[PDB]
Amino acid sequence: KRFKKFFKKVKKSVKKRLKKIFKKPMVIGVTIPF
Repeated sequence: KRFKKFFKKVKKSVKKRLKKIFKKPMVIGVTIPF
């Protein structure tokens, strides 16, 4: 089980990707990248 360590790492990287998925008007605390 060596990939197990990678999973915990992906949580950090992917965490940034979700930022694009939570670009809805409902979410709070998000400013347009200008």
